[PDB]
Amino acid sequence: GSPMETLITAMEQLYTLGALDDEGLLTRLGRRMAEFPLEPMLCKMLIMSVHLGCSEEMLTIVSMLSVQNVFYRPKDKQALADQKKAKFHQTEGDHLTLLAVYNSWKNNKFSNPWCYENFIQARSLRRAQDIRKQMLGIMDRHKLDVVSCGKSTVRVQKAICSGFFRNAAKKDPQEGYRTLIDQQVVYIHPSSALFNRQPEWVVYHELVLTTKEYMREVTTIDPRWLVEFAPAFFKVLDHGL
Amino acid sequence: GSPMETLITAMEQLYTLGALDDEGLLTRLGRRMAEFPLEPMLCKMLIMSVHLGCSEEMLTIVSMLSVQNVFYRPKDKQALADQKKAKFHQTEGDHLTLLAVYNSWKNNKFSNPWCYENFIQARSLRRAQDIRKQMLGIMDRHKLDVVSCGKSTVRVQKAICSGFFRNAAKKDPQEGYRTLIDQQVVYIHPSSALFNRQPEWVVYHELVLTTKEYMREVTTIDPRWLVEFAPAFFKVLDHGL
Ligand SMILES: [Br-]
Ligand SMILES: [Br-]
Ligand SMILES: [Br-]
Ligand SMILES: [Br-]
Ligand SMILES: [Br-]
Ligand SMILES: [Br-]
Repeated sequence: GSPMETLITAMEQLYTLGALDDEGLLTRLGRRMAEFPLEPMLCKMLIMSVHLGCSEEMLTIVSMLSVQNVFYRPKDKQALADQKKAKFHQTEGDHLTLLAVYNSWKNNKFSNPWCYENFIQARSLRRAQDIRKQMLGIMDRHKLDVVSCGKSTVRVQKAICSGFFRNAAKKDPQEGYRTLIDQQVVYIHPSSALFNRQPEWVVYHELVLTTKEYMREVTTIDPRWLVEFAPAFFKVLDHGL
Repeated sequence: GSPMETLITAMEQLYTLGALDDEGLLTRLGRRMAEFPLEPMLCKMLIMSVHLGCSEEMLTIVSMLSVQNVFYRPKDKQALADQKKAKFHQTEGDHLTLLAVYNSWKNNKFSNPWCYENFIQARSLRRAQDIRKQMLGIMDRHKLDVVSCGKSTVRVQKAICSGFFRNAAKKDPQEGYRTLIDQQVVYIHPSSALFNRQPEWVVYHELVLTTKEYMREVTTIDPRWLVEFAPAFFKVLDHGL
């Protein structure tokens, strides 16, 4: 709400992400993050994916998160659109579902008819593709290794967690989820890949208030990853686990 | 042009202003600055005006800088509008001219007819007045002393310099001014109180490119003040004086 306030908040975020050290200087991680034109949590998870051996997947995920409407859901074809979407649904959640969508598009030869059949916006995937190429070019310039996790997608989940631990939520016994940061009651959106399999712990990309305070893009986590990637930030009960 | 880049730049600014120490922690100055909803250079000069004994004037100046069109200049009354404006012109420049305008408005009983006579936008002064009251309320909450410099307006110039040293410019022998920060050729606007008395050294509020790269709101400085208020930032030849 004021230049100084938001600057201080952003500085604190950088420290917790590992971008700044105890003396407030940029770390190697911070320097690398700074080369990308993304918001800091996205930069963090991209760099970490290099260390976690899943930068091939993360480049795609980051690009998919940077575009708007990937799926469309016509009023008269809702069950069909949901059926086609659910085929992409991954058990680990929304980020890996976005990866699945992009990879399928690629494997089906970047086909507009295929996008139409599956209720996917071809224009959004094309923009995602452009962004990915840009991000890959930055990776290559600064010798940041691009590798795939293959079937070991737990490494993708961990990388997301290393960036978005601040957005951790634990399932509430009575209703929805409670955020760890300030105990806000939040919910998994009906469109989420996790809506019918709501796990104990998640991180979310962002919060959006519509019908309820909804989490947008949720990924399943192990609570121990919070301590692994943000050991100063969490207490084995700051915020309890 | 990217979240990380602009954040790093803003952090560097805070350090040079004295808002952050060598370990990147908020100083007493930084903590005080953070209570105001202004851009950091404005916050700096407001806090410093407390130490320099001119916070009465600075509250007014900061409020006047926070509003849009104070003077108006009708096409058919240009010489008259300029004549009425020049009556407010202070030898030290634009910031002290803004102070003179507000104080005269007050001394003439906040009169709309008076504003009309002098080609001043009454609505802009009213908004400036509202902002001043808000800023004064923040000063009072945190026990930041409000005092006047009286006739010793050099203290106002020094306070401006302590905040805006980054925007220092030295007069170029051949044409206009050269900024100290990156040697950009810049000019005093025809509307400035300093246009017909262009001094050796100035600081400016901002740069605006119109007909030329124009400095907007210039105040005369002594180059020694740059060393006084930013001793690590300037060389007695970083940037030469
Ligand atoms: Br690193
Ligand atoms: Br983000
Ligand atoms: Br888009
Ligand atoms: Br102070
Ligand atoms: Br400013
Ligand atoms: Br205004």
